[PDB]
Amino acid sequence: KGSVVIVGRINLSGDTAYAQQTRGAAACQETSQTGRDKNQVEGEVQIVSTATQTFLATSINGVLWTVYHGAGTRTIASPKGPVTQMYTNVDKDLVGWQAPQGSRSLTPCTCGSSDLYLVTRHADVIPVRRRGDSRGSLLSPRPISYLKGSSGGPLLCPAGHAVGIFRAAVSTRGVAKAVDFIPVESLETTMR
Ligand SMILES: C=C[C@@H]1C[C@]1(NC(=O)[C@@H]1C[C@@H](Oc2ncc(OC)c3ccc(Cl)cc23)CN1C(=O)[C@@H](NC(=O)OC(C)(C)C)C(C)(C)C)C(=O)NS(=O)(=O)C1CC1
Ligand SMILES: [Cl-]
Ligand SMILES: [Zn+2]
Repeated sequence: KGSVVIVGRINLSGDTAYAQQTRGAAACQETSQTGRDKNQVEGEVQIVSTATQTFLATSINGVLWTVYHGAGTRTIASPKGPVTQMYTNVDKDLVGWQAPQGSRSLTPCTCGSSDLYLVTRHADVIPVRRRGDSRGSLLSPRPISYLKGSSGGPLLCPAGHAVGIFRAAVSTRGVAKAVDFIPVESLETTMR
């Protein structure tokens, strides 16, 4: 069992969101096994990988957060070797490590906005209407396949603050009409 490896990143700053791949699937074996990753981290959102699966991780308040169902209890690879998890909550599906040096963190939202935006692993930014503490509705339904690999990514408010971490798709016969997320307030409670 190896470390989670950063294989890309998503930029949310400036005027244009974009994805950049920094490491190929072939291969992350050495980095996985050793937990030593030479690459200097950038950006707010990391594209991360285990042996055969990819997902996202988001820096908020100096902690790099992701989903347990992706990371498990794994360390994350870094230039100084494997980094042990700071936070682990299986009930919430939540993992956090100390944010990598050179990372930019998002600020938790206190706007109270109903209009949210989900950032996918391809750096698509899709509108979500908030509908409860941990739920939002997609304005356009999407096959679940479209959202697979985007867990751990941010839901943002219009000003680009973090509102939550994408956890699960609300699936009706293989089609997502809504998304379930870990709200930033819940991240705060975990940090208590
Ligand atoms: C389609 C894209 C969705 C965003 C995505 N997440 C999913 O697949 C999640 C995983 C799983 O949920 C949970 N696991 C473990 C938990 O704890 C450890 C949970 C604790 C609390 C809650 Cl809430 C959920 C938990 C089931 N699930 C669904 O989304 C499921 N939906 C779901 O369960 O919906 C309800 C929550 C509303 C029931 C289903 C599979 C049916 C869509 C993804 O992309 N993953 S991934 O590919 O990146 C993978 C990391 C590599
Ligand atoms: Cl890397
Ligand atoms: Zn806000």
